[PDB]
This record gives sequence, C-alpha cells and structure tokens, in this order.
Amino acid sequence: TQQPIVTGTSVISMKYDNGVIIAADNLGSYGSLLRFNGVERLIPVGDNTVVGISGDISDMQHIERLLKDLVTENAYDNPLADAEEALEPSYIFEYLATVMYQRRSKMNPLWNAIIVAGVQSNGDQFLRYVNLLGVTYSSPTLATGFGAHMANPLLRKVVDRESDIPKTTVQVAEEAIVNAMRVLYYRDARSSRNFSLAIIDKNTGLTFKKNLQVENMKWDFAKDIKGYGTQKI
Amino acid sequence: TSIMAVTFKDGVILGADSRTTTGAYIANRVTDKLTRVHDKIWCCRSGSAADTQAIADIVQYHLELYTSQYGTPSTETAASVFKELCYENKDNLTAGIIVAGYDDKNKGEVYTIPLGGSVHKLPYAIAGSGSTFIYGYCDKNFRENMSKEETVDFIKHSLSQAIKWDGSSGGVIRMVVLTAAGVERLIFYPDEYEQL
Amino acid sequence: TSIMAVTFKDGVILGADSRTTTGAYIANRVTDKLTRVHDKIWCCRSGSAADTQAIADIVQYHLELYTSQYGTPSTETAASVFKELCYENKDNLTAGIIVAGYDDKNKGEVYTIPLGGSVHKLPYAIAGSGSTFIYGYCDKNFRENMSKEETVDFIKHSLSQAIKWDGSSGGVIRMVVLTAAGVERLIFYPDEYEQL
Amino acid sequence: MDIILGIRVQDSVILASSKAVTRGISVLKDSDDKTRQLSPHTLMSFAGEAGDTVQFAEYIQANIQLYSIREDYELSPQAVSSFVRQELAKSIRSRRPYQVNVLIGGYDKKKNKPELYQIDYLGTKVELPYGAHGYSGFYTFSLLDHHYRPDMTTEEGLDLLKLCVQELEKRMPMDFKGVIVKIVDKDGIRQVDDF
Amino acid sequence: MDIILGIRVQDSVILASSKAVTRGISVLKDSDDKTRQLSPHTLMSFAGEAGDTVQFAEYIQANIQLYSIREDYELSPQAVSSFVRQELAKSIRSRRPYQVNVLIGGYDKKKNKPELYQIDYLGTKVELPYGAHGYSGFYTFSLLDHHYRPDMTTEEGLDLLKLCVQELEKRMPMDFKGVIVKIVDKDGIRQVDDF
Amino acid sequence: SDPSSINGGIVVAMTGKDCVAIACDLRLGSQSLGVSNKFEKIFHYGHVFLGITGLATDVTTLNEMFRYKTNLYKLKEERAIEPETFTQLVSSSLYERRFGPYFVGPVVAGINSKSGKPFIAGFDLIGCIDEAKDFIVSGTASDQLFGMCESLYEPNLEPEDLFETISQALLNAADRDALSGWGAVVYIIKKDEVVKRYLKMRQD
Amino acid sequence: TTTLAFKFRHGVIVAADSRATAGAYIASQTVKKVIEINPYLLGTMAGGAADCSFWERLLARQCRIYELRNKERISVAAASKLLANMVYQYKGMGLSMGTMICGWDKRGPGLYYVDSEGNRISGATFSVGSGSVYAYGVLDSNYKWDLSVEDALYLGKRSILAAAHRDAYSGGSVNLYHVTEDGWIYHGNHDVGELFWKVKEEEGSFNNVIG
Amino acid sequence: QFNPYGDNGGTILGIAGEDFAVLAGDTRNITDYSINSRYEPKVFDCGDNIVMSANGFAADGDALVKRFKNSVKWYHFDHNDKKLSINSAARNIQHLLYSRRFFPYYVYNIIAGLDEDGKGAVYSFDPVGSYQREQCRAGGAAASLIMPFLDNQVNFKNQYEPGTNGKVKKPLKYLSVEEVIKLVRDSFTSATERHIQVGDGLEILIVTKDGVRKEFYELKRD
Amino acid sequence: TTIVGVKFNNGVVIAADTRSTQGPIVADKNCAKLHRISPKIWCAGAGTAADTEAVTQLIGSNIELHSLYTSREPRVVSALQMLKQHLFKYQGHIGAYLIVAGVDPTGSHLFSIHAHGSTDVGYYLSLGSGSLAAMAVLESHWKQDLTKEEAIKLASDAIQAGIWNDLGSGSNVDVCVMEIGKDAEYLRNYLTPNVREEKQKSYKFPRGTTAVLKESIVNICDIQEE
Ligand SMILES: *[B]([O])([O])[C]([C][C]([C])[C])[N]C(=O)[C]([C]C1=[C][C]=[C][C]=[C]1)[N]C(=O)C1=[C]N=[C][C]=N1
Ligand SMILES: *[B]([O])([O])[C]([C][C]([C])[C])[N]C(=O)[C]([C]C1=[C][C]=[C][C]=[C]1)[N]C(=O)C1=[C]N=[C][C]=N1
Ligand SMILES: *[B]([O])([O])[C]([C][C]([C])[C])[N]C(=O)[C]([C]C1=[C][C]=[C][C]=[C]1)[N]C(=O)C1=[C]N=[C][C]=N1
Ligand SMILES: *[B]([O])([O])[C]([C][C]([C])[C])[N]C(=O)[C]([C]C1=[C][C]=[C][C]=[C]1)[N]C(=O)C1=[C]N=[C][C]=N1
Ligand SMILES: [Cl-]
Ligand SMILES: [Cl-]
Ligand SMILES: [Mg+2]
Ligand SMILES: [Mg+2]
Ligand SMILES: [Mg+2]
Ligand SMILES: [Mg+2]
Ligand SMILES: [Mg+2]
Ligand SMILES: [Mg+2]
Repeated sequence: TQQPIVTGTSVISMKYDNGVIIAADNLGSYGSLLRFNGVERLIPVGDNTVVGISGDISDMQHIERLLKDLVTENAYDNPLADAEEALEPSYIFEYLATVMYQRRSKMNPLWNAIIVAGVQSNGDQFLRYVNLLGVTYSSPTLATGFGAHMANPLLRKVVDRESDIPKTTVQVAEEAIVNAMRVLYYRDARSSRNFSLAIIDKNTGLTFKKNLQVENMKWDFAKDIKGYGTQKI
Repeated sequence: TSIMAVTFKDGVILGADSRTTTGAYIANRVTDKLTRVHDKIWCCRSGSAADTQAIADIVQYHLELYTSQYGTPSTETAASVFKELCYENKDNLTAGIIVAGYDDKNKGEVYTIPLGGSVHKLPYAIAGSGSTFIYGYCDKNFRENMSKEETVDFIKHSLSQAIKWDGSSGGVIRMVVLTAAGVERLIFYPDEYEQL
Repeated sequence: TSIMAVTFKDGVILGADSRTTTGAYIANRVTDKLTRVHDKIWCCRSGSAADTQAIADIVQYHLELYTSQYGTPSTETAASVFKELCYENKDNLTAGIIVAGYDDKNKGEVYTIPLGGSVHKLPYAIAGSGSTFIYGYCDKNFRENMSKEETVDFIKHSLSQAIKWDGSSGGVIRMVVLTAAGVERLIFYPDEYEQL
Repeated sequence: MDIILGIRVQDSVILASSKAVTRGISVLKDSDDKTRQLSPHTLMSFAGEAGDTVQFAEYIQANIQLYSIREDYELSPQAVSSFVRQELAKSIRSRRPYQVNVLIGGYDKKKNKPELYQIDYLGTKVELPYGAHGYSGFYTFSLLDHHYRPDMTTEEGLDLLKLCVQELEKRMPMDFKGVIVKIVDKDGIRQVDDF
Repeated sequence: MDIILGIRVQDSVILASSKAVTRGISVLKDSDDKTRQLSPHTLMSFAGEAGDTVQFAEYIQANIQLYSIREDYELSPQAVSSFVRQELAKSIRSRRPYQVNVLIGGYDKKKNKPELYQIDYLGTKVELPYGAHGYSGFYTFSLLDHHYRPDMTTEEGLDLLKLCVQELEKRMPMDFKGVIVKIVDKDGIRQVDDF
Repeated sequence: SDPSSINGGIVVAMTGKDCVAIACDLRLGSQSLGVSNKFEKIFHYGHVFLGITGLATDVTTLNEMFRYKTNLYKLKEERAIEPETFTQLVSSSLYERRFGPYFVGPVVAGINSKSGKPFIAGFDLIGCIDEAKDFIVSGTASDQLFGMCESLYEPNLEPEDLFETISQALLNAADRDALSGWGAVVYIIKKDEVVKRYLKMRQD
Repeated sequence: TTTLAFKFRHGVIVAADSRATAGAYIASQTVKKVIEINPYLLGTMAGGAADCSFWERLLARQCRIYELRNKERISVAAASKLLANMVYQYKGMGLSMGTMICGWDKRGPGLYYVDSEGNRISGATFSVGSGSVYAYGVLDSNYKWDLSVEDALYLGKRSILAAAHRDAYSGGSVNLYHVTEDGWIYHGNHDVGELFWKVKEEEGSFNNVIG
Repeated sequence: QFNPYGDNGGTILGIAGEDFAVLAGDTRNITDYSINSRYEPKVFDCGDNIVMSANGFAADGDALVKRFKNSVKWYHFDHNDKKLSINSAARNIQHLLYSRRFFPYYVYNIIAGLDEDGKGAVYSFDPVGSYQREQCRAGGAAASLIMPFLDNQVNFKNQYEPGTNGKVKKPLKYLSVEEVIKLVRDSFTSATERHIQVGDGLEILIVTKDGVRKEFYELKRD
Repeated sequence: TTIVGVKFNNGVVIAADTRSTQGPIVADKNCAKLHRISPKIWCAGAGTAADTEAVTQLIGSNIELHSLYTSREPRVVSALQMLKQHLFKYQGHIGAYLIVAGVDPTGSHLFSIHAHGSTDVGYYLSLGSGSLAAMAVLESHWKQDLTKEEAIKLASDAIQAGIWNDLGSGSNVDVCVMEIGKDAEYLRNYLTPNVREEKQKSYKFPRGTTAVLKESIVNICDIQEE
C-alpha cells in the first residue's frame, strides 16, 4: 500500500474505421503543483501499439521499462520478431493486466490507469483499459480520470455504438479527440495545454505527434462577467 | 487562487486569476475575485467562495451605511470592518482577503488580512495558494513609486508565474486600477500572458 | 531545505543551504548537503538526513564497485542507482535527491529524483521545502549556456530568496562547481547574500 | 431490569416480573417489585436502565392519580396506555431519553374485558394477548404460541406462566431470582404470594 | 468457563468446578466436567476461553501420560505444576496465547501430603491451602479466610465448600448450574455424586 | 440500529380505472423478533388514505398528528380534505422536522371527490413528494416491490383486476423480505365505496 | 437459521430450516443445512454457509479414508473431534460455524455440538442458530427418552416451526432426518407456509394468528 | 489506504428448463456513476456444454472464469477427455472459491447447463464457495428486484386456482424456452427501469443437448 | 442530476433531467426539477430533493410578498440574494444546488447557487452529477449571440449528455424559456427519448388467484342522520 506522488491526469482514446487514436497531456503534477512540463505519457510498443498511462509517474516509468524489456525478450530466438511473431496489442495488454492484478493481490499496486491502443495482425482495432485494481473493460471510446467524465460523452456522440465505427473517418476522430483535450484544459485543474497524440492505422501505420497545443480557445466572454451577482462595475 | 494588490505612484492596482475549483474540477473558469465594497475601495478574495462573498456583502453594507452618515470612509476603516468579521468569526471562516483603496489624502493603500484575522498594511501584498510560488519573484522585482505601465507588467508577470505552477489558479488575469482619474478594469487572456 | 543544480556552458553547479531542523530547533546550522558519490558526480540531499545519508553511502559503494570493474560511470547510471533505491524502498524512505555530474562526452547533466522515486532529466532543478518560493524567480531568470559567473549569481540569488522565506532553510550557501578543470567548492555567508 | 412478562386471559391480566436488582457482579436485592399501581384496575410493570425505570413509573403514577382525583373517574386502560406512549415518544427525542420498557395490564370495567399493552422506550405500542420485554420473549413466546387460548382461566394462565418461568430458569444464563406475580381483574389488583 | 474452586485439607485436595457452558444468551450444557485426570493422583481443573481450555488441558494430559509410560513412574504434583506453568509462560508470548486458568490438585505419595497449585494464563504459579480463579475468589475468600484450618477433615472441607457455593448462588448474577466436586487423596481420584 | 428497518414493514399503492388501491403488511417486529401480526399501517382521514412505513412509534405519532390536523381542517373549512391538499400537508409537516426527522415512508392514496381523479403520492422521510401516475412503494422490501410493480402493473385496470395485481405485488415482495409479512391488508377504493380485504399468506 | 437434534430411545432426530439471508434480503429458501457425511453420519450447518459446507465435506473425506485404513466406520466422537481440531487451527481468523455431528456407532446414538469458537460438547439435545432460542422451549417441554419415532419426528418438526414463525432469519421449509443403527433416513421437505396452517388447525396452536 | 476491491455493477439470471437452461446477464460495466462499457460480455461458454458468469468485482470475476476454463482444460488432460458434468464443475468451483477464504473473490457466480439425465441445471455460488442447485436464480445488483418476480411467474408462488379460494395451488406446469426468454427479457426491462447499474444490453446464452446458442437484446441506455 | 442554464439574444433558458435516485434505485422516473420562484423567475435544483423544493417555495413566497409590498415585478438578484443568505446561514446542511434564471425590468439574468451560499455568474452553467458531461457539450458548442432556437437545442443536448452518460441522470428533458417582453414558457417533457418498450407478456391474473381470509366494508362517510 502506498500513495501516488507525481501524477499524470486523463488519457483519452477512441476507435475509427481503419484504426484507433489515443492522446494524453505532457504534465507530471505534484499535488496542486504543476511540477514537470515535459513528461511523455504515451509509450509506443513496436509499430502497432501505443500504451497510454495515467496515475503515478514512478510506476509509469517502471511499466515503461517492463515494456522495453518485453520487446527485447520477444526478439530472443525469434526469426519472425519483425513479422508473424511480433508483439500484438492483445499480448501487451494481457501481460500488463496480469501484472496489475497480481500487484493488487499482494496489496502493493501499480497506482495507474492504462489504455492499450493498437491494431492487430488481421487489421482489427484493439482498445482496452486496465487499472490498479486489475479491472479491465473495452469500449469504442475509453478515457481515464477526468476524461471518463468529460471526454467520453463527447467521443460517444461520434461513436455511440459498434456500428458507428466504420462510419467514422480519421479526420473526424482526430477532430473529436483534439476538441476533448481542449475541454479538459478548460475544466481539469491538473491538466496542461501541451499534449501528445498517436494514431495507429491499419494502412498508414503508426503516426506519433508530439508538442501539440490546445488552440482556438474561447475566453473573450470573460470581460463581460463582473462580480458574483449584484456588482455592476 | 492567485491574488495581489500593488501600490504605485498614481494609486493602487488589484490583480487576480479567474479559477474556482471543487477539488480538481474547475467549477468556474471566468470568476471575478476582484470585488467592490466602495467606489474606490476594492478587495481581492481567496479561500471559501461562500465565506468571502458573505463577508464582502456585509462590508459593502457597513460602508454604504457609514457613507450615508459620515461621508466617504478611508481604506483603513474598510480594512478594519473586514478584520472585525474575520477575527471574531475565525473559528467558522476560511477567508484570505486583500483590501486596496485610493484616497486623495492617503493615495494608494494596501492591507492584507490572512486566516487569523490579523491586519498588515503593506506597499504590496500577495495571497492565495498560488502566491507561494512568486514570493521570490515579487520580492526581487517590486519597486516603490512605479508607473501604471510598470505596475501592470509587474502584476501580469507575477500572476502569470503563479498560474503556471499552481493548479488552483488559472483562466484570465483580471485587474482593477484605482487612481484619482477613476476606476479602470483590465483583462489579459492566456495567449497573452503565457508567452511571457 | 533549499537545494538546486544548474547546467551551464562549461558544466554544472550544485547549490544548497546549510540548515538542519528538528521542528523549529536548528540542530545544525553548517550542514553540508552537497555530497560526493563519485569524483565528478555529486548529489543534493533533501528530506530525512538519515535516509539520504544511508542512500548516498550505498550509491557511493555501488559506483566505487562499478568503477573497479567497468571504469567511470555516467551521470545517468548514478541517477539510476539512486532511483532504484528510492523507488523500491518508497514506503520506508523520505528522500528528495538531485543528481548532478560532469562527463567529457555528455558534459553537464542534472537529474532530479522526488519522493516517489521517479527520474527527470532537466537543464536545471530545484528541490526542498524552500524551492516552492522560487519557482517563479528561477523560471524567469534561467537561461541555457550561461557562464560560470552568471550561473553562480543565478544560484546565489535564487537560494537567497528561498532562505529568506523558508524557515527550514538558512545558514551559509554552499556550492560545488563541476567542470573539465576539476572540482571547486564555494561558500557564501549571510552578510553577502542577504543584501542582494 | 431483566424479565417482565404479561398474559391476558378470559377475565384477567397476569403480570410476572423478576425480583433481582444488579449492580455489576453483585445482586443488591432479590425481592424487588418492578410494578406500580396506576389506578385500582390498571397495573404497570417496567424494566430498563437504573433510575429511569422508577422515576418514569412514579411520574406516570402521579399523573394518572391526579387525573382520577380531578375527574372522580378511572381512565380506561387504553387511555392510560396512550398517555404513557406519548410520554415515551416525547422522551425519545429529548436531551436524555427515559430508557424504560413497560407492560400495562388493566381491566376495563366499561367493556368488562382485560387488556394488555406492550410499550417500549421508543413509544412503540401494541395490544397483545401475551407479551414480553428484552430477552424474555425469546424463550417464552414458543410456549405461549403453543399453549395460549383466549378462553383460559386465571389458574390455567398461572400454570402456563410457571412453564414459561421454568424454561427461563433452565436456558437463561442470568439468575433473576424468581418472579413476583400479580393479577388484574374486575375486583382490582392482587399479588400471588406463593409462586 | 466460570467458577473453579480448590481447597487442600489434612489428607486430600477438593476441587469444585461449575457445570454450565454458555454461548451468548444460551446455556448449552448444565453437566460439563471442567477437569482432566493428569495422573492417578493428580487432577487439573480449568477455566478460560472456549476451545483453548480443553485443547490445553488435553495437551497437558497427553504429555504427563507420556512421561508416566516412558519412566513407569508418577510425577509429583509439584513437578506437574511446574511443567504446566512453563507451558503457560511459553504460551503468553506466542502468536496466540492459551487463555486458560487452572488449578492443580494432587496427592504426593512420597511426602504423604495433599498439594494445591493455582496457575493463571500468564504462568503465575502459587501453592495454596485454598484458591479460586476469576470472580469466584471475590465471594468465597472471606469465608475460607474465616473457617479454614489445615487439620480439617474431608467432610469438614466439603461443608465449608457448600457454604462457599451457597454464597456464590446468592450474590453472583450468573447461574452456573451448580458444581461437580472431586476429591484427590492417597487412594486416587473420586467424584462426589451428591452435592 | 437503522431506525427505518428496526420494526420492518411495507406499503404499496396503485392507480386503476376510476379507482385506487393501497395495501400493507401486518408485521411489527424488534429486528429479528416478530412482535405483532395485527399492526396495520394504513389509516384514513375521511376519504383520503395514508399508509406509513418505518419506525413504528413515528407511524403511530404521525397518524395521531394527521388525525389532529385533518379534524381541525374540517371544522374550519366545513369540508373533508382532498388527497392533493393532504399531500402538501404531509410534506409541510415532515419538512418542519428537517434536522430531527420522523423516520417514516408515507404513502397517500385517494380519489378527488370533485374531479373524480385517482391520486397517489409517496414521500421520503423529509417531505419530498413523488406524485406518480402508476404506483408508489415504501418499506424494507421497496426494491422487491419496485421489481414486482414495474413488471406486473398495467394502466387502466378495473377494481377487481387491480386487487389481484397489487396483492400479488405485495405478497411476493414480502416473501423475499425477512422484516415483512405476517399478514396483509388491501384497500380497494372507489369514488363512494371502499372494500377492505385481508389476505392469506405464509406466517414465517 | 434454526437447526436441532436430539438423542432418544430409537436413535437421533435431526431437523433444520432452509432459509439463507443477506441482510434483510432473503437470498434462498431451499438450503440444505443437513449434510450427508456418510450413510451413518449427519452434520448440521449454521452461520457461514461456505465455512460449514467446505469443512464438513472435508470431514466426510477424512472419515472415508479412516474407514479404508482401519476397516471400520469412524465414531461420532472421533469425527466431531477431527472437525474441532481442523477449525481450531483457524481460530480468530474469522470462521463462522455452528454444527452438530449426529450418528449411530458402537456406543449407540451419538450427538456432538461443534463450533468455530472451539467448543465440542456431547449432549442429548441441541439447537443452534438465530432461532434456536424459540426451538428450545418446545423441545424442553415435550422431550422424553421414551418417544416414538412418529412423535419424535413431529417434535423436531414442530420445534423448527416455532422458530420459523418468530425468527425473521428462519423459515422456508423443514428438512427432517431420522438416524438409526441401520443408517439415516430422510423424512422429506416440508414447506413452512403449508405446514403452519396445517398445524394451526390440527393442533389448535397459534390462536393469535388469523386463518 | 488501498482498497483492493471494487464494484462493476451488473446483474445476471439463470433459469433451468425441462431439457434446456439459460444464463442471462446485462452487458453494462460501471464504476460509481460512470459507464465504462455498454457492451462488455459477462456470460461465457466454458466448454463441455457449461456456461458461467461471475458477477460483482470484474477483476475477480475474470480471474475465476479464467481459472475454471483452465480447470476444464486440465480435467480433459488428466482424465482421458472425459466430459465434466455440471455437478462436478460446481464442486470444483467451490474449491476455487474457498482457496481464497481469507481474501475472497468478490463475486456471485452462476453456472448453467444440463445434468447427466439431460435435464436443465442451474447452480448458484456465494463468494466463498457455498453452492446449491436451483431452478431459478438472479444474482448481482438488481437480484432483489428480479427474484420475487420469478418466484411468482416461474414457481407460481402465492398463486391459487380460482373458485377454490386458497385451498388448491396453481399446478407447477413446465415452461418452454420461448416462455422463459420472455420472462428473462421482462425481468431485465423492469430492472433497467428502477436500477441505474442495469441497462445498455442483454445477452442470453441458451444451453441444450445440441450445444450453446446466443441471443442479444438492446436495453435502455440512460 | 443534470441541470443547465444558457443565455441567448433576448433572454435565458434552463433545463433539467427527470430522474430521482436513492442509492442505485430510481425513486421517480418523471421528477420535476424546474421550479417557479415567480412568473418569470425559474430555478433548476440539484442535490437533496426536499431542500431544493422547500428553499424555492420559501423564497418564492417571500418574493411574492415583496412584489406586492413594492408594487414592482420581482428581480432575479433579489431571489439570488435571498437564497444565498438563507443557504449560507445553514452552512451547507440544506443540500440545495440551484441554477437561478429569469427576466425582469433590469433584463435577463443567469446565476448558479451552491449549498454553502456561493453564487456565480455566467452565460452558460451546469450543476449536478451529470454537470461534467453537460459542461463538455456546452464548452464544445456554446458561442456568443445565440438565438432562442439555438439555445434550447444547446441546453437539451447538454441534458441528454447527462442522461446518457451519467447514471444519476435519466428519463426525460424539461425546459423553461424566459424571453424579454414575453410570458415564460414551461416545456414539461420537451423530449421523451426513454419510453419503455412493450412487454413480451401480460401479467394480469385470473380473478380469484389470491387467497382471502376476510372481507368488510369501510365506513368513509360521516355519522348519518335518523
Ligand atoms: B481560490 O482557490 O482561493 C478560490 C477563490 C474563491 C474566492 C473563488 N477558492 C476556491 O476555489 C475554493 C476552494 C479552494 C481551493 C484552493 C484553495 C482554497 C480554497 N472553492 C470554493 O469555495 C467553491 C468551489 N466550488 C463551488 C463553490 N465554492
Ligand atoms: B531539509 O529541511 O530538507 C533538511 C535536509 C537534510 C538532508 C539535512 N532536512 C531536515 O532538516 C530534516 C527534517 C526536515 C525538515 C524540513 C523538510 C523535510 C525534513 N531533519 C532531519 O532529518 C533531522 C533533524 N534532526 C536530527 C537528525 N535529522
Ligand atoms: B442461518 O441463518 O445461520 C443461515 C445458515 C446458512 C448455512 C444458510 N445463515 C445465513 O443466512 C447467513 C447470514 C446469517 C443470518 C443469521 C445468522 C447468521 C448468518 N447468510 C449466508 O450464509 C449467505 C450465504 N450466501 C448468500 C447469502 N447469505
Ligand atoms: B439529483 O441527483 O441531484 C437529484 C435532484 C433532485 C432535486 C430530484 N437528487 C436526488 O435524486 C436525490 C439524491 C440523493 C439521495 C440521497 C441523499 C441525498 C440526495 N434524491 C432524493 O433527494 C430523494 C431520494 N429518495 C426519495 C426522494 N428524494
Ligand atoms: Cl467567487
Ligand atoms: Cl546531513
Ligand atoms: Mg494553473
Ligand atoms: Mg414494543
Ligand atoms: Mg417474511
Ligand atoms: Mg421467520
Ligand atoms: Mg417472521
Ligand atoms: Mg438503466
């Protein structure tokens, strides 16, 4: 049993017709202090998987090392390591899910919420969640922390059920994710303007975008707001 | 919350962020924490929103009644009324208030009233959760008898840093200029102050 | 405690106050918080004195053994050993450590290791109770590729403010300069840094 | 206090109450009468925390006696039981509630019927053919559920009561030092001196 | 369990132990023998938490019986009492201590003397002319302090024991359902079937 | 410990075609112990019916209170109180004890004598009104009653059909609740006749 | 829960209700609280269903290997003791069991009470569970050694009914068993709802209840 | 302090026919007042004509099912591809559950299939392994809403034959699979109305001698 | 609960869902969360249901007496001030979280009120367990210079977000539009996207199915003449 110290906030994601999108801001908070501004919380595994992590950053860095070691170990005595016997999103997820549940069962958890996004060998989209309790679930849209409360409602307006996935393009899906990140910057007190975004497509592969910023923000209406009720000046 | 009041040559300027939080949720991102208790006596509010509103409303009532009987009250008098409420009800209140005002005789004055209900008259004052991160910056950069433009820049730069580091602070930077010329409201948006 | 490490053109400089406290009593006013784990890899210590000493001693042992087998370790390697101890024993430790070192290949490098045991490589780092008060000042005044004299002034001014506002910080300002030229120790007394 | 029982038969109400008073590991008395006559044809037994019990019982007694003098008329057992319930329902939301459970046994001279009321400290009232407070009913209700008829004689009611007491004396860990038994009928209230 | 008494007279040791077993508000048994014969001339009565009591007593019994077989010799009551004390002093600093208090009554055939030992769950041993565990001694010691002589006969010891039990039955709030009485002398151990 | 489940009990009400029905169990207990099988929880003030679940002392107290208030209403107004008006009186009376409340779950049922419209309403222990079109449930088996009512109920039932529906809802809910049962009563209410029926059920 | 068992002239009667509760919610009304250890041995369940079920089924397996090893059926005393020692290891750990071990062996009919506290008691009459207190009244008043099998079966059935009526956590149905020297005999499942009304009419009892 | 348990909501229902059995469950997964998934399967085909659902704390439910599927696999290896009977599976599951008596699987488990005589079978489990065969059983969040309805509509409880007035009960006539699925759908539709953790979808697994069949029905998404 | 408030060109609109819960159970499927303080001052309430009802009826009563005393139409700031001072006095124990909106001689107004007595001003607001889902919609689609039709759409879309994504919210959407120079229109059940489907079976019983012991006529009439 511990408490989280340096933390990362929401990770958000969704499926679209040819793949998946995932995003997360670049902040490492220390309670109410916005301490570390250059923290990458999306970690690619090969060219077909991206693991997005929220929660304790020290435990994130530990998981990041486990994944790096997993790739090394998979290549051992494996001539098809870059082909048929490469790591799949489903393999990577089940491994983490196994680790998370085992750690909670020893009353010493990895204080994280994780979303594994990727595309399988057969072109199928993979998107599944796991957390410190070992709880797992899958949905067309997935989000952690505040994203669950604010992002999911917006992303579910695009993909409300399974049948909406083929009807959703990459441009529409990215637009929805970027909008959600803006909303989280308006409303989450432990968020940052700077974020990373990753697209895993079955045709165009893995596209990893860094140093993105929330833009097209609405603040001008603030000038007209005066006092808390009766004040006019 | 990041609030400050700074005296300068022509008077005094109040400054504040616009963020109100319930834990990590931002309940209001365009809050007005600079509130008027008299024509040229304003206050900055930090702590409980309900407590500080209830106090400021009572003070505005007292000073309105003072004015009807004895004419325009001094900034010191306004600070005393705030103090009396904050001190006598210290067990039940969570309010950190900065009182700032302009007289023609006394010019610009700033009084800070922390949690206990004590009063401290200062050349400038900072308060709120975000003030912790700018004690060094403000102490190094503050000068007496600054110009209006210099003081606006000083507050802008200071609150910019407070917002950058404090999660409980954010949104727009509101300011209120108190001089003989009158009362001027200023606003500065994220795109402006973040790039400083 | 106020500690910091700053990279500059010729290498890296570590800085620290000299105060150790048991509550409000100053148990030692001339403490050396800048400690050596290898010839040109030093660390700044904050938190528990016992914990940070026990850690630094173990690290110095590991790097001494590393050197006997594999030659001079990198600053990253030293930071990794610190991390491994701080992370794996996070439940029982209270240690905030900044690791700083000079290579000829990598030049000056700074790694900060807060409570959780996470590692963060930075151009400069601040830590300790007194660091809170200078986040704004340091962010505004830090530049990359400063000169030795500029960096000494930057640390001196920064820790001067941290000491001014933090009760847990005080005494002398110790510094350690890490360059190709060697290892230089500096000290600055209250009469010098208070008047800044 | 510990055990208080009540049974309404054809023409009377029988109340059985334990004799023991206890303070810690010591029995202070073995002949305590846990009852007060509220009126000539109304008897109230009681049990609860020390002090509260007697203070409440005597307070009720004084009020009913005052009513009797003022009107020169005896209140019906139903009216008395309702007065008592209101006092307890008032008590439960007071600064310090009376921690008392009572049984009210009375003979209504107007209807020519015996009546038994069970009232707990919350002000929960119920009219019953037989009743008990505390852990008493747990041992006795199975026998009463089996043997009770509404046309029983007073002697048959006493025999069924002996059976209930015998079961208590076998299975209860606490020694309550026997019971004082009282019968309420048309001719008033009397005590069974041999039980 | 509740009351265990012991008295050493001229030529014997008398142990009196309550018969009741209780789980909550219910008496499970009223004929429980809270004693084990450790050897032909050594008897141990016991009382404490459920399970612990019998588990410990039977564990001691097995060890003494094993010693008897191995050496073809009966241990003295003093040697047995010391063995028991060490087991309890060992137990008290264990992960889960035996919550058991015991009395050991034995006749030493070598010295031709009866001996009574009182040992509590901590491993506190004392040799006595008479003793008790729990709240028992609080009621009985004043009578024993008054009436006891070391030259008493077994019949006089039994009469003094009846007096002690009569006082318990009057002033103890709990019904312990009488006592089983056993006498340890030169001829061995026997039970008084009428008490 | 929980005041709302010490004594146990349930109440359910339903609307029909030009009729309403209200029903309750007869149990009064002290936690596990069953004390009375004749503790009726439905009262009436003129043509307005009130069922009350929860702490029995408060059930009895509130009945005596609303009898008091409705009798004064009638003397001053020179008419019987209507269900809509009584519902507001119950709400007012409960909220006046906002920070020292009666631990009850009241249920109003009746037909407006002027409009002829069937009316039911439920309350929380502090006065919040739930004015439902279909049914109201209250008591220790409220979850059970919700499941039964939500599946068995259909609108515009005739009195003799409504009787069977509400009875089966009560009986089967009570038989899945340890603190409810020991008998049951059902009131069938029409504009100018009211029939009361005691149901035969298992006594355990 | 109400379970009882008593020795008598012609063996031992074993009776139990069938209600399982989860707070105020009635989870089940068809619980077998009597366990078939072996054709000459029965075990009752009270408190924790999982605990009682697991440890008594583990007991039955212990008793079986005893028979293979020793060419002899285990005694009631030995069986009860194995259970008691098994549960004693986990004392204080949170186990919740109240059981009776009923059978016929070389010493005749045998009846032992065993619980998770550590008690192991031999007796002619027992009743365990929340409703035991109601059952004891009917047992103690009507129990004799010279009881016929017909009357003895009714007594155990009537005693459960008394508890099922009053105790909120007891009810559902009554399961009856008769243990002889030729083995145990199941005497059916009896719904309390139907049984109550029948007994009320035939016996005249429960006059306070209307039917 | 770290709490190793959670509540993922969900409700399940098992009904045994004369020569068939159904195991139904909603597809909604939740924490507190949030929805995690509107379609997260909860009832599984475990092999040997056995279906299983472990409702409550999803992480413990997933682990138990995973372990039972594993137990079936090794039962084939160790005993010459012998078919695991429903009664044998039930007993095995008790031992899986009681192996964690002092750190339980926080789930309420139900399995369904056919007995060795070909008749429908449902078994119900508590978190620590107490199990029993049942004809009708709901588990999870809205179990208390559904079970009283099934007592009435499956076992005809409190229902008597008109004209006799309480003297003669309604006879226990068997139900078809089509009649059972109607009761399942009405149970969940009613539970959806009054329970916030129930909704989104309903997945039913039907087991016969022919094998395991699935049926899916939408539920309200509010 | 999801409640929202949205300003527009010539007025203000508020909206709410219709679900009431006790734990995981739904007590009322068609609850009315939109309250009338005065003819053109309406308020949506979240939190403790009795408290939002009681505090609204009280302030509305005092607002009516004030309007009669002053011979003026009531103002929103009056209702705002009276509500906050009442709630502040009870230090959060009265669990009323309100969105207060209306039109008066001063113009159109929109405020929020919390249980401890703090008020906030805005062009768009949201309260309750579904406020985050609703605020996500408002932050995504709100703009300056909205028309009446656009504002009603935005408000109901914000409530729907709560209905679908928050388990504490559900059933129907209620709306009230307050436009300057017009009567306030209260649109009860503006949307109905959660009608229950037809049941597979009818559970109407045969008459005589239930066992009965006694029957009797209940005398509801008064004491009769003659
Ligand atoms: B600021 O953070 O001090 C701010 C100033 C306030 C006057 C608008 N206070 C708040 O945001 C407080 C909580 C708080 C946060 C950080 C430090 C101290 C206090 N919030 C509220 O009072 C509040 C929140 N949600 C609804 C209503 N009121
Ligand atoms: B500094 O305050 O972090 C300082 C640095 C230390 C490495 C010399 N630590 C201390 O002074 C600590 C207490 C403490 C104060 C403030 C923040 C965190 C910790 N003191 C000790 O460890 C100590 C005190 N007295 C005797 C021995 N050790
Ligand atoms: B009985 O009441 O002791 C009964 C016996 C058990 C073998 C079915 N126990 C229970 O009903 C317990 C709760 C309880 C009630 C009263 C006293 C002690 C314990 N419930 C369960 O064992 C249980 C098991 N699975 C689901 C729900 N409840
Ligand atoms: B919403 O969730 O804020 C809603 C708004 C209300 C005005 C209808 N609140 C409720 O549904 C509350 C939730 C709640 C539950 C328990 C304590 C406090 C609040 N419900 C009730 O107030 C309620 C519950 N049962 C009956 C009547 N009212
Ligand atoms: Cl504010
Ligand atoms: Cl040191
Ligand atoms: Mg900020
Ligand atoms: Mg009572
Ligand atoms: Mg019942
Ligand atoms: Mg019962
Ligand atoms: Mg009962
Ligand atoms: Mg639903």
